Amino acid sequence: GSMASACEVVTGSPRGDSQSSWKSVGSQWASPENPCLINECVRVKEEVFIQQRNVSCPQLEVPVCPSGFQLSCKTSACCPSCRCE
Repeated sequence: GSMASACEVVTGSPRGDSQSSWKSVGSQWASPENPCLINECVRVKEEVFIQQRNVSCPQLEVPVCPSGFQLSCKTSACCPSCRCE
């Protein structure tokens, strides 16, 4: 068969600074080389591949908080995210 239950993640600079490591399906991470996107290793019946999907983040609209809050735009990944402090 030679069928995988894990994906081989190898991403890095062309110099050979790429880190190849196996992630079991169900693993998600952000694209390091590119802008930010969520690479979701999916197992579809007997097919196992990396699904290139975009990052999940909230709307840029201001969350409902009482006057006297501090709007804090702060996110870990490439997306819009502002919370009320």
